[PDB]
Amino acid sequence: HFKEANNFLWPFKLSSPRGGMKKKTTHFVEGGDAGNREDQINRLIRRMN
Amino acid sequence: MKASGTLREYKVVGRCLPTPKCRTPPLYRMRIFAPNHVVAKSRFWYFVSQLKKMKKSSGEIVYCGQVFEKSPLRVKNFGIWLRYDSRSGTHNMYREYRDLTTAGAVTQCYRDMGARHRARAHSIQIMKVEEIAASKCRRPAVKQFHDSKIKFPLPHRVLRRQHKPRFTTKRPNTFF
Amino acid sequence: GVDIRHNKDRKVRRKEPKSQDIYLRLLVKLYRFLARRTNSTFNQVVLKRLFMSRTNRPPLSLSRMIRKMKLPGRENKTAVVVGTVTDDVRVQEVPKLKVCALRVTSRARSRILKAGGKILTFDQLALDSPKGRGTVLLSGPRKGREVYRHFGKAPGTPHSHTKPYVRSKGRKFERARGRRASRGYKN
Amino acid sequence: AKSKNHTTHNQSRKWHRNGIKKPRSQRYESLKGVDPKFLRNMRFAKKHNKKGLKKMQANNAKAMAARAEAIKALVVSRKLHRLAYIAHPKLGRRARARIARGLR
Amino acid sequence: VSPKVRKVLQLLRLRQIFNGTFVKLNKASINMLRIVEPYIAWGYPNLKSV
Amino acid sequence: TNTKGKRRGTRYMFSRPFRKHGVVPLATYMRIYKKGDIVDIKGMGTVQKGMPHKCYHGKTGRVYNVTQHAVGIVVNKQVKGKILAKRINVRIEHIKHSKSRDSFLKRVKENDQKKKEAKEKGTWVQLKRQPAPPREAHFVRTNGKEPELLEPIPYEFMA
RNA sequence: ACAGAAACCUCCCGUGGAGCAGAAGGGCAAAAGCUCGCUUGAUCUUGAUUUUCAGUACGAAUACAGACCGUGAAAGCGGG
RNA sequence: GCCGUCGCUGGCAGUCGGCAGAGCGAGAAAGAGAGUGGCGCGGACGCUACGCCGCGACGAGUAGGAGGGCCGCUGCGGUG
RNA sequence: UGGAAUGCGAGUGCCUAGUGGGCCACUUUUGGUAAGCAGAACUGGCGCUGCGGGAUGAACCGAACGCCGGGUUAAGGCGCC
RNA sequence: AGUAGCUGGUUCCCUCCAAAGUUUCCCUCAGGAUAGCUGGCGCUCUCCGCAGUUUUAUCCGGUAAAGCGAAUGAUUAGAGG
RNA sequence: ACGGACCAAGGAGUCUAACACGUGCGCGAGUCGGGGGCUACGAAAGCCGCCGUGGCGCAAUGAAGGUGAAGGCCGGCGGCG
RNA sequence: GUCUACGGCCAUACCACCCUGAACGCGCCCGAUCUCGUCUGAUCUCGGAAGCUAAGCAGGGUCGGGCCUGGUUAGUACUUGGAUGGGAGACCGCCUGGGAAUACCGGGUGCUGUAGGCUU
Ligand SMILES: [Mg+2]
Ligand SMILES: [Mg+2]
Ligand SMILES: [Mg+2]
Ligand SMILES: [Mg+2]
Ligand SMILES: [Mg+2]
Ligand SMILES: [Mg+2]
Ligand SMILES: [Mg+2]
Ligand SMILES: [Mg+2]
Ligand SMILES: [Mg+2]
Ligand SMILES: [Mg+2]
Ligand SMILES: [Mg+2]
Ligand SMILES: [Mg+2]
Ligand SMILES: [Mg+2]
Ligand SMILES: [Mg+2]
Ligand SMILES: [Mg+2]
Ligand SMILES: [Mg+2]
Ligand SMILES: [Mg+2]
Ligand SMILES: [Mg+2]
Ligand SMILES: [Mg+2]
Ligand SMILES: [Mg+2]
Ligand SMILES: [Mg+2]
Ligand SMILES: [Mg+2]
Ligand SMILES: [Mg+2]
Ligand SMILES: [Mg+2]
Ligand SMILES: [Mg+2]
Ligand SMILES: [Mg+2]
Ligand SMILES: [Mg+2]
Ligand SMILES: [Mg+2]
Ligand SMILES: [Mg+2]
Ligand SMILES: [Mg+2]
Repeated sequence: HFKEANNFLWPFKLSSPRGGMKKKTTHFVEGGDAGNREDQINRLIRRMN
Repeated sequence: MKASGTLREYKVVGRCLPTPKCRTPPLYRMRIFAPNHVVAKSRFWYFVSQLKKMKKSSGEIVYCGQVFEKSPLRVKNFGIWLRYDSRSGTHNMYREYRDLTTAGAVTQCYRDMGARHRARAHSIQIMKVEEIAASKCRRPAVKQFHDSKIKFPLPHRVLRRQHKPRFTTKRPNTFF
Repeated sequence: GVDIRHNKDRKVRRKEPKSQDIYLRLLVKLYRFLARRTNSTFNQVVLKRLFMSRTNRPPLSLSRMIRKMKLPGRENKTAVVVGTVTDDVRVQEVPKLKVCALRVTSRARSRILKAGGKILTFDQLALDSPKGRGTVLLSGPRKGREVYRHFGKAPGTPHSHTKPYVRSKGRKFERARGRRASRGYKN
Repeated sequence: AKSKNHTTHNQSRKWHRNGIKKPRSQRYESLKGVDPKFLRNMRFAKKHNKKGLKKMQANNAKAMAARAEAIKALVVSRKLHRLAYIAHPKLGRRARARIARGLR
Repeated sequence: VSPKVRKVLQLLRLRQIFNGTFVKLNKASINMLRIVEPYIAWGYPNLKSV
Repeated sequence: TNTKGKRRGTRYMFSRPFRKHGVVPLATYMRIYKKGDIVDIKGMGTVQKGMPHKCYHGKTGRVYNVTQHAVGIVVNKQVKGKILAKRINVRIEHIKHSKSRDSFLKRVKENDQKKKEAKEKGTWVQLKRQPAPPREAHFVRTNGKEPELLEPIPYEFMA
C-alpha cells in the first residue's frame, strides 16, 4: 500500500536551501542543481527541510 | 563536467547487460577524475559510450570506488596526456606537474589548461596519467626542482592582511 | 506561487431558495435541520429540491402519479412531490393515495379526497416519517416545457429536429429554401 | 495596409483551456448508417421474437429447476500477531478481560 | 513551463517551487523524471531523511 | 494557400512499397470483419474505389457496418478543438486487422485461466501487469581475468 | 528483292524504360494499355456517408437499398 | 499574525435543570434501549438561523461578466 | 484479484459580453545582399503584469502580487557610489 | 436631433472569474455574421470515470541522415575492349 | 502622438414596441378583463361570468384538396393452402 | 522421398549456364471427320497414343548476378529536452535520453494448406 500511503501525505512544503543552490539552471553533473543526485539528495534535504 | 573543488580519483568498473547471446559480458575498468561519484559514473558512461557500442541504459556500473594515494607524503612528478578542443580544432598534449597526489596533479592540470588555454572543464579529456621518474621529465619548469641542495629566498614578501592595521603609522616592510 | 486554475473554484449550486416567502423559508428551516441532523439521504434531497427554481421543480399530473404509484411493490406508501400536483382530466378512476406536495390544485384536492386519500403537507410528512421511510419521491417531466424544443443543434443542420423561432407558422414562414430539396437544399 | 494572413499560434492553447474531450462513449450505439436489407431483417427478427416466448420459459425454468440438482449435488512474528489480536476492539475483548482480571 | 512538463509536474503533485514528494521507481516513473529533469532535483532518500 | 484536393499530399502515402506493386494478394479479400472488430486503416493505392480520405490513413477504428466489398467503421478525428466520431465506408483493401486488441485478448483468456486455476489450490497469483521494476541485487563474478582497462584515444585528423 | 538512318516481314531480348484525351503525381501487364464482339449502369428512385466545413450549403466522391437493364458460360462487373 | 474568497453541499433548535443529571474526537457497519425466565432551591455566553461557530486551501489582472454595498443623490408610500 | 503506473470528483444544459489590427523569443523555417524587413510551424512570453537582477529597457535571467514580523533563497552580485 | 463601418468623451467603492487579434462566408480587407476563447445561472450524480503524463503491446509516416558500384536527373577523370 | 491655464455648475446606454432566455409570484389544462359595463386621496380600489367575445395553451402535417396521433391473446364462421 | 490439380505468403521462389531424373503423372508428339478458330490445326478447340526426356518441369551445381538475413560502418551521422557554455559570426563542444544508411565482410537459396498418385 505504497500508492495509498504516499498519497495520504500532503506533498511536503520545504523552505529555501540554507546555504544556497549551486546553480539552478544546469544538471547536477554539470556542477549545478537539477537532475538526479543519487546519494546526495540528503545533503540537500538537511539544508532545505 | 565542472572541476569543482579538488577532484577525487575514482576507479569505476562496469559491464554491459547480460543477455541470451552474451550470458556474461566483459567488465570494463576506467580511471575517472571528477568531484564526486555521481559525476564519475557519468564520465564513465561518456567514455564507455565513446569507445564501446555501449550506453548507460544497455549496461550497468559494477563498482564505483575512490582509489586513495599510495604515498601522499612523497613529492612526485606526474605526467598527463591531455586531449582538448580550442575554438578551431582539437589537439593532444602532454603536461608535467610536481604534486603529492594524482588527483592533485589532475586538478592542477585542469586549472592549468584553464589558465593557459582557456579550456573549459568539459573540453578536456585526460587519457593517461603516470608517475614519472625525475630523470624522465621533459618540461624545464619541472626539471628545475630536481636538485638535492635546492636553495632560494622569498624576495618580495608583499604584505597581506592589508586591512587589520588598516590605518597605521609605520610603513610596511617587505624584506624578511 | 502555485500553478492552479481558479476557473471552476466557485461551485454554482443553490445555497438557499431565491424566493422570499415565509411558508417556504420555514419548511427549508425544518428540512435543513432534518437534513443535517439525520443520516437519511431523503431529507437531503427534499432540502436540495426546496431551493430549486420554479422551472426545475415542474408540476406532476394526477395520472402520472397514478402510473408511478401503481408499479408493483410500492403499496401503502406516501407519494412525495416538491412541485405541485395538477389535475389530469383524462383519467376516470382515481385510487386512494397518501400524498405530500407543496400545492394541490383545487380540482385535484377534490378528486383525491373523494377517492379517500390523504393530502399531507411537508410538515405533516416531517412529523409522520422524519427520516422519510415509506415514501416515493417523484418529479414531473422537466423537458416538458416548450422551451426545450428550441435547444440542441441549431435548425438548418443535418438531422437537427429543433424548433425554430418564428413570428407565425404558415405556408410562407420559413418553408422555402433550407427546407425544400427543390429551392436550394435541405438538411 | 497589409495584414497578417494566417496563424495557429494561440489555438493549441484555446483548445486545451476547456480540454479536448473524446466523444461520449455510450453502450447501445445508434443503428443509422447500417445497410437497409440487414436492418430490415433485424426488425423482422424483433417483431417476431415474442413468437417463441412460451417455448423460452419452458427452457429457462427447466434449467433453473435443474440448477437445484446442479448445486445441491455439490452441496510478521508471533509477538506482533498476538498483540494485533489483543488490540482488536472485538476479537480481543476476552484476551483484554483476561488481563484486567489479571491484577486481582 | 512547457505543457508536457506542466502536466507531469502536477501528476507528481509538485505544483509549487520547493514542494517535495516521494516517488517509487520503475520504468514508467523514471521516464517521467526524465521529462521533467530540468525542473526537479531528485534522489534516493536516506532513512533519517524520511 | 494550398488547394483543397481530395488527394493533395499523398504521393508517398498512397504509393505502393518498393517491389510490391502489381496484383494485390487475395488474403486481403478472404479475411472476415464483424461489427466490433478493431480495424486500422492504410490506404492502398492500387484499388481506387472506396479509398479512405488521406486524413484517416494510419488511424484505428471499430467496424459498425458490413457490405459486399466494404465495411463501415467509426474512427476518431481530432478537428481543431475536439475529437469527432466519424463514420467512413472504407473498402476492404484499405484495412488490416489491428493486432493491438489481440494481445489484450490473449491476456484476458490467460487471466481467466490463471484465476480458474489457483482457485482450487488456494494460492494467490499476480494478474496485473507491473512496470519493469528496478533490477534486484546480484553478484558479478570476475572469475580470473581482472576488468580490462579502457582509456580515451588520442585525436587523429583523418579528414 | 529493290529497301537507303526510316516502309514491310521474321526470330530473339525486353519490370514497363510505352500507353492510359490534358498539368503533375499516384496506379496499371493473360491490365487500367492495344485490337475485336455485343451494348447504353452516361437510365429511374429513397435515404446514409466522405471531402471543404461552422462540421452550413454547392461541386465532387464512397458505400449500400429498391427497380429496370447491358455484358459474360458463369463468378462477377457496371448507375459515366 | 490579520482581512477576504472558495471549499468542507461542515457543526449548533441540546438553553433537553429538584418533572434535573449535563456526554457524543473516537482507528474498526450498528442501543450510555426496554421489559421476560435461571441539609443548603443553585448552574456564564449563546440563536438578528438572511444568525453564530470550526477547519483547511487559496488572493495578478486590460477588454468583458457577475455579485455585495449599514456607499452617495432627489422625490413617493409607510415607520421612527 | 474492478486486470499497467501516477494524479484528480466528474457529467450535462441554457443565456452570454468583449475579440476577430497583434508583437517578441529559443528551435525549425520561405522571399530578400541584408534589415529593429516580409512570411509560416511548435512552445513560452509581452499585450492584460507588478517584483529582484541586466546602470538604463514592453519581450532577456529569476520569479508571478491580499496587508504584515522573523528566517532562507533564485537570477545576479560583494574596492566606492 | 438627416446618415456616418469614421474621431473624441462615456460619472461611486469593494470582492470574485477573466480573454481575443484565430477558422469559414460577405463589393469583405478601418466592418459584420459564424466557430473559438470568457462570464453568469444552474441542474444530474460522487461524497465508477477522466488526463496537453508515462509504461506495455500494436499500427502509421518519408523529414534529419544516407545513397548514386541502386532507378530518374545532373556530373569529373582515367583504364580496358 | 493628440486633448488639458485655472475653478464652479451642467454633461452622455434613456423610454416605448417586439422577441428570446433566466428568475420571483398567483392560478394551473387551463389562464388573463387589458376593451366595455355596474357601484378630497379617488384618474384609485371593488365587482361582472348568460360580459371569456377574443388572445395564448390544449394537435400536428400537406403547396393544396384534405387527413389527423398502442394493441394483443381467445374461441366461433368463410377463404386460400 | 517425390509428382499432379487448386492454392497461401509472393525472388531464401528470380536470372544465366551446366549435370542427373527410377515409377506414376506432368509434358513433348500424331492427326483435323466432328466442336471451334485462323493467311496458316502455329495458337485456340477437337479425336487420339507411334515415338521421346531433346525441351518445358523437378533436383543439384557455380570462390555466380540478384534476393533474404547478420556483422562492420557506428554509439559515427542525426536527434528530444537543458545552460548567463565556447565563437565576431559560420558553426562547435558538453549534460540528459533515443539512434541510423553505404562501401566492406559472413551465412542461407523457398516454407506450406486440402484432395489424389508413384515410390507396390
Ligand atoms: Mg546565512
Ligand atoms: Mg532558461
Ligand atoms: Mg499565493
Ligand atoms: Mg485569476
Ligand atoms: Mg487580421
Ligand atoms: Mg481481359
Ligand atoms: Mg442496383
Ligand atoms: Mg484579483
Ligand atoms: Mg478592428
Ligand atoms: Mg515578422
Ligand atoms: Mg509590419
Ligand atoms: Mg490593446
Ligand atoms: Mg494572460
Ligand atoms: Mg511578466
Ligand atoms: Mg547593460
Ligand atoms: Mg521578508
Ligand atoms: Mg551592482
Ligand atoms: Mg444624436
Ligand atoms: Mg467562472
Ligand atoms: Mg471600415
Ligand atoms: Mg481607429
Ligand atoms: Mg514531403
Ligand atoms: Mg539531406
Ligand atoms: Mg487625433
Ligand atoms: Mg492644448
Ligand atoms: Mg457637476
Ligand atoms: Mg418566465
Ligand atoms: Mg533398381
Ligand atoms: Mg505440330
Ligand atoms: Mg528439354
